Amino acid sequence: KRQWALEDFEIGRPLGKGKFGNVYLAREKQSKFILALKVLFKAQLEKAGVEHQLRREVEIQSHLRHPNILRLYGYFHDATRVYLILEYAPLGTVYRELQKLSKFDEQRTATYITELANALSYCHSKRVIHRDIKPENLLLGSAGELKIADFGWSVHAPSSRRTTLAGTLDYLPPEMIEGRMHDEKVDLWSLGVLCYEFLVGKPPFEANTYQETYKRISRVEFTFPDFVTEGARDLISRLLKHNPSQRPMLREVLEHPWITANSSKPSN
Ligand SMILES: Nc1ncnc2c1ncn2[C@@H]1O[C@H](COP(=O)(O)OP(=O)(O)O)[C@@H](O)[C@H]1O
Ligand SMILES: Oc1ccc(Sc2ccc(O)cc2)cc1
Ligand SMILES: [Cl-]
Ligand SMILES: [Cl-]
Ligand SMILES: [Cl-]
Ligand SMILES: [Mg+2]
Ligand SMILES: [Mg+2]
Repeated sequence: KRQWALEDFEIGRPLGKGKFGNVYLAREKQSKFILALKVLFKAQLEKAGVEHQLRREVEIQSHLRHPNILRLYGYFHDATRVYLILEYAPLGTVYRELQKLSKFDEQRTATYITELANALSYCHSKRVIHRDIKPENLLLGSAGELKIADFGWSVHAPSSRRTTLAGTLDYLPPEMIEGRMHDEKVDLWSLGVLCYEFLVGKPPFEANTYQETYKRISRVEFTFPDFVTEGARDLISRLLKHNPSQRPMLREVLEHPWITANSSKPSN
């Protein structure tokens, strides 16, 4: 097995940025293989103390094999940087698509939820929890199919949290923002937040401040605009339960009558 280095690649257009990741299109020189190179700075990793998160991201994602999960092929590093070799997703993020269209119709939404649930069913069969499902981490393949990415926060259940929360609370369940013990049911809550955001255009507990967002999440304070149908309301309300053990199994999501009636892809 290679043995990769920076000299092996021709770098191209920037694909996106994250808090740590700087991601570029790249072509491997001998084979002409097109891929995405996710670049991290060692100094930023060390100052933040998140080395263990990157190791998890690599070890966990590299061993997963599912059509709705982005491949990680390998990694390498030099004096200043770490490089992750990823599958290239040519149709961009679900985030960008939502910005373009404002809201998704029921068919598009049900289809994405099916693909998401299929992917998560596979992860949970290995007791892997993702913990950071949100539109900017959902990528699209050449056929428009959804692929879960960014495994930097992923772990094995059950878990406590040992690392500071930096960004948005918007997709996290009450047991996570309250810093309590949690399990695979965290991803089911996030799936409910996504289904609402796809249909409405914004997440259900969104607010102007951290402090009030925290309040809306812990008290589960959400309401529906008139256009959200009865079937969508039933599914979203089952997923957004304060008590995690009352959230449904992923098989129950995949077989929900609103999902089966509107999705264009089958359950796996
Ligand atoms: N494999 C890929 N193909 C296409 N675009 C990507 C790929 N990976 C990341 N991106 C873009 O780069 C952004 C940041 O990547 P991500 O892995 O989520 O980094 P971070 O860990 O910093 O959030 C994504 O939200 C997306 O816009
Ligand atoms: O500070 C750093 C720098 C590079 C890495 S790469 C890596 C290391 C071990 C491992 O088991 C998997 C991937 C991780 C942390
Ligand atoms: Cl694009
Ligand atoms: Cl987070
Ligand atoms: Cl509840
Ligand atoms: Mg990300
Ligand atoms: Mg990350």
